[PDB]
Amino acid sequence: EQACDICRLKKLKCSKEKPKCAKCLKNNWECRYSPKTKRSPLTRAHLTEVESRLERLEQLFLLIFPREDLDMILKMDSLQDIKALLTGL
Amino acid sequence: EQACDICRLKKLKCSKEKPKCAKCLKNNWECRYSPKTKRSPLTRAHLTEVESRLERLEQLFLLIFPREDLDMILKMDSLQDIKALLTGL
DNA sequence: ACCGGAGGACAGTCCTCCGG
DNA sequence: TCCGGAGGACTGTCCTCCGG
Ligand SMILES: [Zn+2]
Ligand SMILES: [Zn+2]
Ligand SMILES: [Zn+2]
Ligand SMILES: [Zn+2]
Repeated sequence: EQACDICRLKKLKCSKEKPKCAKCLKNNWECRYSPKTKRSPLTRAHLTEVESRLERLEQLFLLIFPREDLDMILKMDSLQDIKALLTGL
Repeated sequence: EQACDICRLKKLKCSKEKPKCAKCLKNNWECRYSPKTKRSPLTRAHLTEVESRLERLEQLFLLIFPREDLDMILKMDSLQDIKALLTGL
């Protein structure tokens, strides 16, 4: 089943043979089969672990700071910004 | 297709007839077909939105509580109590 | 009666690779 | 060449209701 890295990236049929394969072989490229990427399980128990801890950190957050701040953090991607937020106390 | 509240809790086969079904007519029972109860979507995109929020709060709380059992706190249910606690900031 | 879990239709993923 | 998105095997859900 697994297509080689390059065929994946390019989205063309892979011959998939061993070691290399038609277009990496032909075209002159180093053909690889990368490991599947580890992702979190998409189960319902796990979505619920995570929604319900996020909820409880939100509940605790609100005893400490205003709701308007909740909404800012819940969007920040930068670690300086998450820290500065906290520094304006 | 939908089974009745009761056949649902008792786990027996439901006749499904409306308004009152098999048993619920028999045992002269309060027969409800309660509406289809919502869950949040199990999709990858939504698992991931929620995991990004949780990470950001998780990070914000590493700085509020650099010292431990945040989990102790996360389990409490009382608002006064939690706030009595935190005022040991 | 009661309820753990089998059974199965279905929701939605997460791959490959076709074709504009 | 290139990538949107179709195709479709599959993972895991989430019902019902069997039979112990
Ligand atoms: Zn290939
Ligand atoms: Zn290759
Ligand atoms: Zn019924
Ligand atoms: Zn009924």
